[PDB]
Amino acid sequence: YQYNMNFEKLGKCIIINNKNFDKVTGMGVRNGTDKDAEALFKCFRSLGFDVIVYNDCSCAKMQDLLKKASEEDHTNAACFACILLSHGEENVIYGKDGVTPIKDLTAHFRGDRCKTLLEKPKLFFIQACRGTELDDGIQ
Amino acid sequence: RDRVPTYQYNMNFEKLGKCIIINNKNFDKVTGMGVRNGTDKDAEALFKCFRSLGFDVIVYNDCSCAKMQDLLKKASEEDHTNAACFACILLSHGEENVIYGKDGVTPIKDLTAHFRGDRCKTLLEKPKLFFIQACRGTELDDGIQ
Amino acid sequence: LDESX
Amino acid sequence: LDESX
Amino acid sequence: YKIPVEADFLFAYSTVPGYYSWRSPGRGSWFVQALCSILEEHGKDLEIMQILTRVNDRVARHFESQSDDPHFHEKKQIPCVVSMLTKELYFSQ
Amino acid sequence: YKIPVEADFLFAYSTVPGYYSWRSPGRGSWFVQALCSILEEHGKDLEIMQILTRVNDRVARHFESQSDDPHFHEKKQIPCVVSMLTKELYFSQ
Repeated sequence: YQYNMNFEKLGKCIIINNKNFDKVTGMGVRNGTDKDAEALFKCFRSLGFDVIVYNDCSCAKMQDLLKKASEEDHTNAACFACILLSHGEENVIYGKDGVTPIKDLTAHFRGDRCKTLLEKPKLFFIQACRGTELDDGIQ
Repeated sequence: RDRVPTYQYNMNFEKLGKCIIINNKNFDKVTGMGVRNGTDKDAEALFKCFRSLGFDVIVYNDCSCAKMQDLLKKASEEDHTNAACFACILLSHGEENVIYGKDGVTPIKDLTAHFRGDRCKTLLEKPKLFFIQACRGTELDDGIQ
Repeated sequence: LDESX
Repeated sequence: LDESX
Repeated sequence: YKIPVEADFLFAYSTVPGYYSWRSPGRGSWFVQALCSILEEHGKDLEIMQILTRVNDRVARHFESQSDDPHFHEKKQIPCVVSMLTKELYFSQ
Repeated sequence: YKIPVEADFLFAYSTVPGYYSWRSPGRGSWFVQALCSILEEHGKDLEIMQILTRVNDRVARHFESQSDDPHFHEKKQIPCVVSMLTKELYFSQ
């Protein structure tokens, strides 16, 4: 009933921290995101993840980053974790040069595309907008 | 595991709650959808199952889109003050973000919106559950290993 | 044979 | 002042 | 003092976004079968997320679609749970 | 023989579909703030669904946007957890 955590490594943790964006995208500087990144870095480190933080990535960079990670050998990892901090919209997330589908970033980890992570948990934490609706709260 | 205090929904109410079951088996020819054989088996199983849990179960059959909308809107207007939670189960055809009525299709979001905090204040701070048995697109999972 | 929803 | 993402 | 209007909602979908959901004409949908199965066995003593995780595992492992058509032969299914709950949920006590 | 290709994935979004996600320039986004405080105190002893549930509660209760624009004044937020996991997950032992 519990995932087996008896491996040498807990796993790799990729943190993508996008703060500054290309003028064309029209998105402003995500202030405070560095405080989040550092906080996330210490936490996941404590859990036991081998964390690495990439800054202001382009869509190709984010794409290549996740693709490579999926092609690495995770035979000794209990799991994998990825954290995306950035601007975003319904189903997509911003790279410093535009938008890219969140589906494309995670598909690289489907069981039929990363045998070493089969039956092992794949975690994705996303801090980004998903639309423009507001919640007014109640009572 | 361990049952920690202020981390659990308060279940101490006169009753557990209402359980709406929409069992859609037959559809109008114009939707192109076929009969969903085996759905009565699920509805029966679900009903016996949730009654056993403590819910007051109600089963509706072959509903039109307007019926499903109205039916759910009316449930959200009833008084839930003495209920611990609410539950709804939808059995039908579907496509991404949509569920079929015998009529045609309606957005899942519009069905569940009737129970937002601001629109159904007697269920506020109480868990609102929706189990959906319907297709969400046409992709096939081939598997691995 | 299994059918799809 | 809170900003949105 | 306020609460989000979208809070305390839990959606248990029989399948992930964009995919098919399988139903047996003689036994019923895989998801419903599994759900009832586990609820009968643990509904009175397991947290709602533990229950659905086990339902996730059962549909994923125990089922495999059978059809005369090669296109829809030996396919799999995985449920999808979406939670906005703010507390642990137990159906008893 | 098989296992679904979409199985064992877990998505923890900072907000529900179609909504805004808040971030404080001086303290960081609400989601990450809450996620780190919960993890820092219960990361090694709670199942991941329990953890993300408490994060949902903290974000929903402890926060309320503050802006000059009356249209963005006192707004709330609720995270969204999508789980395809098939087992309980603990980060230890």
